[PDB]
Amino acid sequence: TCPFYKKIPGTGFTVDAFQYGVVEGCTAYFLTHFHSDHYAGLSKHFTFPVYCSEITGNLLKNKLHVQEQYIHPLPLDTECIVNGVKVVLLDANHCPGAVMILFYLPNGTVILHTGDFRADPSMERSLLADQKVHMLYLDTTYCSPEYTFPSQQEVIRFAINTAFEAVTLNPHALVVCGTYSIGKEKVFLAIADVLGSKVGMSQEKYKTLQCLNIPEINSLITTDMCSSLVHLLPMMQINFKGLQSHLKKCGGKYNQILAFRPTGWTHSNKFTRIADVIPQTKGNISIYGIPYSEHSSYLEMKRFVQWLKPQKIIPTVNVGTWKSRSTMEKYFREWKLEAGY
Ligand code: NI
Repeated sequence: TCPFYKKIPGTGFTVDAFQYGVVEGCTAYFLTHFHSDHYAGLSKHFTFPVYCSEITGNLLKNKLHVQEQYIHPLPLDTECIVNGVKVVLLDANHCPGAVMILFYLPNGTVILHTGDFRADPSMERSLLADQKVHMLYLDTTYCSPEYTFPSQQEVIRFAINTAFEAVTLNPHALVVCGTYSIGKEKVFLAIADVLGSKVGMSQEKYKTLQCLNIPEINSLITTDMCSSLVHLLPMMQINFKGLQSHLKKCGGKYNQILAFRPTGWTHSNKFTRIADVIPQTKGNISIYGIPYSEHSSYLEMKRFVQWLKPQKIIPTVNVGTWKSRSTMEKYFREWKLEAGY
């Protein structure tokens, strides 16, 4: 049975609600982005209308084989009518194709569902600027002050400089980057660009990347591992054993691996600056964990909400425990009292 925080009152609509069977009353199923916790339940046998971005629609069709007749892609930043209700899709600054959804209810209520997002001041000048929001369904993944991390730009700067240094010292080193889903493509694309290489990967991952409308992508990725000095591997293989095993397969072309694990937040963030990050090393293998996040830090979240000034907040993440729920509600009240809404 579908939880309340995935239902949109006054509509026949649900959000990211595909694992509950046929939802009683639902005339349209929205999908914010192509991550498995959110699409869980979709397959080629799904026969209800799915509304989403163009990029999400490319992945539904090519990776999950959803039939075309049930995929309804919408443009961003454009007022659209769905089953007689005005909606707008906005860029969520999450993974490729990720959106937030603005719903304009027949009774006059305006609701924003953020999906998964990394709040940014640029959002303060989208179509959000133009009217009031009554209810906010909020990605609260990192809703606690201990959650700090750097900008995406600082993290990429660290990775490019690290990789360029190592390979210039040793032209026989291989760089490997971990992946398990879409998102965080900048990590491997920025490193390959500084090294003048394409990124090599499996046929399944190449397929996924070809659905994402990235400009000039055919110039940047390949399935020919032998031609590439940046390789992508599943995140589970980014350990000393998995990497040793990969180095064996490269036929003596390389004698060193430098690997990156883009994580979300990790507690080494409470002490260390990005500049000071060091790898784990065993022999000719080094592994860097880098805090590249596609969710709001606590401060970015706070700033967005204090700017929007919603009448009610409904968290969508960390809702399973009473202590989490109580923690989040305390911060929401602080934010409201500090800003005066
Ligand atoms: Ni996500």
